[PDB]
Amino acid sequence: ATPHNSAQVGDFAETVLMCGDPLRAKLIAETYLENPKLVNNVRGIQGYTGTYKGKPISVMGHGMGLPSICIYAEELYSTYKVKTIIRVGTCGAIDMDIHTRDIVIFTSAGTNSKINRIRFMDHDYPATASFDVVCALVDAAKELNIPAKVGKGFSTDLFYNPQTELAQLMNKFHFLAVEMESAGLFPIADLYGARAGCICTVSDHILHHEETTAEERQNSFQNMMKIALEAAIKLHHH
Amino acid sequence: ATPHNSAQVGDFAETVLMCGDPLRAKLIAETYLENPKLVNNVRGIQGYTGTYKGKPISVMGHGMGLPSICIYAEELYSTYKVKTIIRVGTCGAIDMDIHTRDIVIFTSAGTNSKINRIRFMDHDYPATASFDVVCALVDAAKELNIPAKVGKGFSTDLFYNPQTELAQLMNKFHFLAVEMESAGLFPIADLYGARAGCICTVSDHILHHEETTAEERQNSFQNMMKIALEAAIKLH
Amino acid sequence: ATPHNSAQVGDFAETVLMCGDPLRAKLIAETYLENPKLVNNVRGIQGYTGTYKGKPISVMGHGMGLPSICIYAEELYSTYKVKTIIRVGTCGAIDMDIHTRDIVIFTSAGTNSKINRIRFMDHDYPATASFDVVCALVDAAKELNIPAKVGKGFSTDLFYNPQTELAQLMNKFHFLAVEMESAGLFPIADLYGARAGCICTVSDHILHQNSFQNMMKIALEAAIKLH
Amino acid sequence: ATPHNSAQVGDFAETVLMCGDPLRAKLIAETYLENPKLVNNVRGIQGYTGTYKGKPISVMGHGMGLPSICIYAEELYSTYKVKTIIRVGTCGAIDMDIHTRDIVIFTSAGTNSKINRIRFMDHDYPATASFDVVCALVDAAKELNIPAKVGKGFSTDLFYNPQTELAQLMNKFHFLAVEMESAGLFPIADLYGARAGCICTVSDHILHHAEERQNSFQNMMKIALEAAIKLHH
Amino acid sequence: ATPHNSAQVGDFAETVLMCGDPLRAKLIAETYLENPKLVNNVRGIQGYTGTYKGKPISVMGHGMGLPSICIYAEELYSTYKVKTIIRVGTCGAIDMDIHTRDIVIFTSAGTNSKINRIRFMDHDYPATASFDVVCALVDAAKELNIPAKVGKGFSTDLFYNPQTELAQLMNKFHFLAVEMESAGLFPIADLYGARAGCICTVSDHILHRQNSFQNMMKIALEAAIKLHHHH
Amino acid sequence: ATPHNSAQVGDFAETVLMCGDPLRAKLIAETYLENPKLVNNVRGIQGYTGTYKGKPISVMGHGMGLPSICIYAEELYSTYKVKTIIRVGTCGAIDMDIHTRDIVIFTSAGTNSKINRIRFMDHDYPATASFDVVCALVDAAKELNIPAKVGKGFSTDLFYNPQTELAQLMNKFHFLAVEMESAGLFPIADLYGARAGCICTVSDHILHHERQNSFQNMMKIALEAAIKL
Ligand SMILES: Nc1ncnc2c(CN3C[C@H](CO)[C@@H](O)C3)c[nH]c12
Ligand SMILES: Nc1ncnc2c(CN3C[C@H](CO)[C@@H](O)C3)c[nH]c12
Ligand SMILES: Nc1ncnc2c(CN3C[C@H](CO)[C@@H](O)C3)c[nH]c12
Ligand SMILES: Nc1ncnc2c(CN3C[C@H](CO)[C@@H](O)C3)c[nH]c12
Ligand SMILES: Nc1ncnc2c(CN3C[C@H](CO)[C@@H](O)C3)c[nH]c12
Ligand SMILES: Nc1ncnc2c(CN3C[C@H](CO)[C@@H](O)C3)c[nH]c12
Repeated sequence: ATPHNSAQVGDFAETVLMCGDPLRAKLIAETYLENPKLVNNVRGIQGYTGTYKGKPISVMGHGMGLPSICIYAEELYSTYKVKTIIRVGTCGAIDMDIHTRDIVIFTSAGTNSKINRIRFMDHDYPATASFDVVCALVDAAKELNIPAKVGKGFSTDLFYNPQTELAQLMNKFHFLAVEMESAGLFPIADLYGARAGCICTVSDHILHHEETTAEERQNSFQNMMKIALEAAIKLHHH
Repeated sequence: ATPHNSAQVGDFAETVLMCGDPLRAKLIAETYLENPKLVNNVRGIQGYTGTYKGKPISVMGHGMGLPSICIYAEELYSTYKVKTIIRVGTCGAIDMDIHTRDIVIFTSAGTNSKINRIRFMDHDYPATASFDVVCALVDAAKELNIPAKVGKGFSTDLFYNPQTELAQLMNKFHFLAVEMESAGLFPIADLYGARAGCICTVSDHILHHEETTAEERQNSFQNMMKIALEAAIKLH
Repeated sequence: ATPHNSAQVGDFAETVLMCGDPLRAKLIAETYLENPKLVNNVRGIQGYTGTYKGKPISVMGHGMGLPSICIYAEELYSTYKVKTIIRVGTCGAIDMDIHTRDIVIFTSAGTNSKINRIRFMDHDYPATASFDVVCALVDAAKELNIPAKVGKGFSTDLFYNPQTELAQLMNKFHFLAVEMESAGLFPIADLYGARAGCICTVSDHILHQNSFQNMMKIALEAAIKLH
Repeated sequence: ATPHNSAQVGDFAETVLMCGDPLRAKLIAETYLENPKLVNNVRGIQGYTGTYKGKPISVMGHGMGLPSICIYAEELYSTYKVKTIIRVGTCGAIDMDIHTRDIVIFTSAGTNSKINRIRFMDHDYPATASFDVVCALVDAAKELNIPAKVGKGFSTDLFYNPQTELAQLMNKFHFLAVEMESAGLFPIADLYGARAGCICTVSDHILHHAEERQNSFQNMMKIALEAAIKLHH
Repeated sequence: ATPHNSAQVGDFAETVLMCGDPLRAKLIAETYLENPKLVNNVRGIQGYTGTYKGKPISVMGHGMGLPSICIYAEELYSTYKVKTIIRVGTCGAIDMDIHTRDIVIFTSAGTNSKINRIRFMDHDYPATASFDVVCALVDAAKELNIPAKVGKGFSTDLFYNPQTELAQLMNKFHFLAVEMESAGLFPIADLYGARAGCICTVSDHILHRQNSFQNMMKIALEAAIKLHHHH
Repeated sequence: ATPHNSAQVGDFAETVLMCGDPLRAKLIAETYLENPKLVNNVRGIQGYTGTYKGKPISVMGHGMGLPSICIYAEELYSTYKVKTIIRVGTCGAIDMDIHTRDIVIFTSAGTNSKINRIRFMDHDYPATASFDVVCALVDAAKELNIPAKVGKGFSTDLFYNPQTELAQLMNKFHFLAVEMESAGLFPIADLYGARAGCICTVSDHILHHERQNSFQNMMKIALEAAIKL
């Protein structure tokens, strides 16, 4: 029904977990959902709908980077009447106390893209996560006794950033981590009167080269997924 | 000890409430604080320190506009070793459902100022309220049975905005209200690894003319004031 | 009559002197104006109207910063029918040559604010002092034998400037001094077909009564000249 | 050996065709190459290496949008020593005489992204296709007798573009077609001394209104593949 | 000695009048200067040096546009050690009451060019005429009884302006007239601790060579005499 | 017919060669054109129209910098119904391999001007030479066995560039040369559904600091290209 989505109105739960890597979405469905149906596989994006603790949930990839999340998120919010998108991703740490495997929940997301300036008369849009979503995520992590840090992210357009000075600027202002998606997501939810959040697990540090193995990874990705899901259950009221 | 402040390190409590109107800072001090002391009156700014329910609090004006609050906020965080500034202000409603006398708590603030671009290599800084402060403010509002709305603010450099289409664009995106300070406060607190938040009472609507003829005013200021004072305690 | 001004049309004279410190404002009124009256104290801003050598003059605070002066200037030119604003302030010297207590007349003011670009389709607006005013101020100083430099100012949004290299660059281009207001004032005066100028006394160097009175005398004399 | 790419140096050929759709990637490998090995499937991206009419060729997805292609392309030119990339995607037509099924070769691409201004001191970078590639793409289209239009493209950050007056502005300036990638790619080619180009098939008109596709996309593919052969020598 | 100027240090006077039409520079030389000599004609730019009432003066073309004038102004002030440049051009009128062949003296110049942003860390540089020069032009006009308006100009990069709304905006803020040079000129003078100004005869109205041109030239030349005396 | 051009419609050929120096326009018309008539000398601009190998070709100065060429170019495409403009100029080399008296043909040109952002909703316009024209100039140079380099140029607003680090930046991206005109030219051509191109002779080097015989090579190529059109 869209160029990027073969599903119809109703095929998506009104809460969707989203991540960059479509194989992670497949994994989330195969691992945590009851009765998962493939609802969208246009461009291999792996969108599934099922339940978690009896409540309807959906999981899908959004591809890497703001332009990509901006396509999917808009479609979900407008065509498929989705109410909440929680991005579950990875990130690169900025703060010196945050390490690999750590978990981060974003209040907001800076960016170097021009997308919001196009949306917002060339002024400063504050890409902000839904207050609710943050709470839900913070409480889920507490209840699950998993430590989670709370603060600003940065959505870069350039994984390989030629501005080498930028990391330390972000560390001066106590940014927590870098990903490529959240600043595209937050204003879009605002635009549709809907809600959005972002929770991330740290995959590498950008201010030193760390130790990440070839599998773990998974163990901390698992916690993030668990928090996301419990939080998703709290949102649903109403 | 600064060009804008005749107090010495220690003269301010570690938590400070600020507002545009220095006469408002006077009122807060003369009304709510116990044993208040004038600690700074350079340029008639009205800086006071006392305690609230026995807890050290300070209050001071911050002028109108990002430049002004940027001077005072930085000085306070820097020289005076302040950990938390809550801005207690007024604002112009954007959202059709927020009405005069309603109380707004900001999660963050957008802006048309250039200050954060200057601070941040020409990129997009999200001026964000400190999560702890938003919580405290929301909790205190609940506790006191005062309805309070949570969301985005816009800090304008231009009260009389020659961009007439912008009011509606802000409304398209569900901005709650407009003031002139928060977008400059929030990053400064980050800089010093301190905390900041903004609570506001609605004094006008920028999308029609509404309830200016009302006497809250003080009954709505008072509510905001008490939410702010109570939140301040809860951050100590 | 405005959210920033309890006064009525006519409560202000056609000429207003403005400064950042409202405590300075009241001192000015008291020190120079016959029968001065408080005409606005919304936000402790201290606006007074009286006369000077028989001629009507107002004085009021404008707060620090472009957004603040923009509020007050527009209202005075708009609602209050003010014809001429002269900012009588302080400034941070830039030029290697300029010294603490020196008097500076701005011909224009550059800026790092975005306000002018928002007013002017994102192009470079030259915030220029009214030429008539610069004349009145320079002649005044000549007749009074007060030395006064004439040139560019820079209105900054960031008193504590994270751009540490900007001071040398302003020196390189012979900017005379830094304040935080003029660049906002001048474009507004043009907008209303009115006049504006700024005169400063140096208080500090960003690189390396006496003057206060001289500045006041200069401004007040110039105000007579522009009738 | 990169976080987006499990392959080692040499696993990719010197010439790499790229598209947005990693399923279209897979399909090209299966359809056009002999003995296609899968060399990278990190994030489902479908990187294949085989040969076509003898010479070595690779094919991989690049996701949608500048930030995505910038990741892959840099990695390809940098780690995997790739010499030539030809993007073989789709596009939204702008010009009034460009229709669905029609095939466009881009000389350059403009953009509303800020990427290039970040690379190029906040000035204007002309994201230009490599002169070789464009010739080759055109030469091939003549040889294979395929009608192909040459000119400017536009790479957008914003598929659902809130600036609705931009489409006509691009018509005014005779921009052929919109996609989301070339503006990112080309400057990177430049940066590593390498070469890039773009051929696209029209999937929609942005100024008005499943099987060709397998005719015009079929045609596009032949032009690209034949051009690749001319370039690897 | 420069890529755009065959002359050597000393060949130009400390005061130089510049216009954009090189054919005009030749006429000015003939019409006003005693013993004018060709000093530079790289690119047909018609550079001349003579005296006017016994005080040394030069006149050169500067071509149209900010990039051109920036080249010529920087060379004069650095290589040729010029102290004062006065642009004596034409301009299209903006203000409703400024009419064809009126005389405008610019206090400053707005611009749609990025040049001053590039020079000044992407902030607002106010391309301001040197106060002395402005004063010398004003006084001269009063001395000669020539009415002359005073206020801001705008230097465009786009003679044919695709931003059709821009003229009316400029009118809103009381810009007097448009040219294509002064915004380049002013900041360069400042860079070299020198002086610049611009005087303009209105040739057209964007909203709605012996008389006005003669008058502009006298004011520019009489002002050139006042400057030089201090210093 | 215009503030800068005295000629009427018909006076210019469909193809015009344009340079910065009017003394070169003059020297080109005298040398390569048969029966050159001076069609426009407003502001000393030196506009001629003749024939070459039996075909109408004009030649005119365009001044220095984008603002100037943007006036002339838009008048020629607009009032004079010109179809093709080939700029034949000088340029300072950027790439460490390119040298004095080399001949660069521009595919496209970057700029530090604001002119294209004004024209283009504050986005990035690729000032691209017309593909036909680049072919023609490339083909013509084979024929005459003259080495021609092909790629990106850069039009600066500032000959004396206070951005001292820019030169290397351009080298890091293998920009061949800097001039001051092509970035203005190309989008006007597009705007008028017309064609433009640009070819230069290298007069200086901006990173590691005749005329004639390289200028002849340049002139021959451009004229030869003009024929193929
Ligand atoms: N170093 C670094 N930079 C930017 N982003 C990330 C991320 C987060 N996501 C990974 C994907 C790109 O590798 C993109 O979706 C953001 C992990 N480490 C990162
Ligand atoms: N309409 C409108 N615009 C900008 N700001 C405000 C405010 C908040 N503050 C009041 C002061 C200006 O009136 C300034 O401190 C912002 C209330 N209504 C406003
Ligand atoms: N160093 C420095 N920077 C910016 N401005 C000033 C001023 C002028 N006014 C003083 C107020 C702040 O100290 C501000 O309104 C401008 C004096 N020294 C200054
Ligand atoms: N209308 C429109 N806009 C932007 N791009 C395209 C494309 C080309 N690609 C398809 C993907 C978006 O659907 C993106 O990778 C570019 C076809 N039609 C498009
Ligand atoms: N309408 C209009 N626009 C921009 N500039 C001018 C000028 C001033 N000079 C004329 C030259 C262009 O014709 C240029 O050098 C500036 C006169 N009328 C003008
Ligand atoms: N170093 C350098 N910078 C900018 N441009 C050029 C040119 C090319 N043209 C010569 C004229 C400036 O001297 C201008 O038309 C561009 C040769 N060398 C140049």
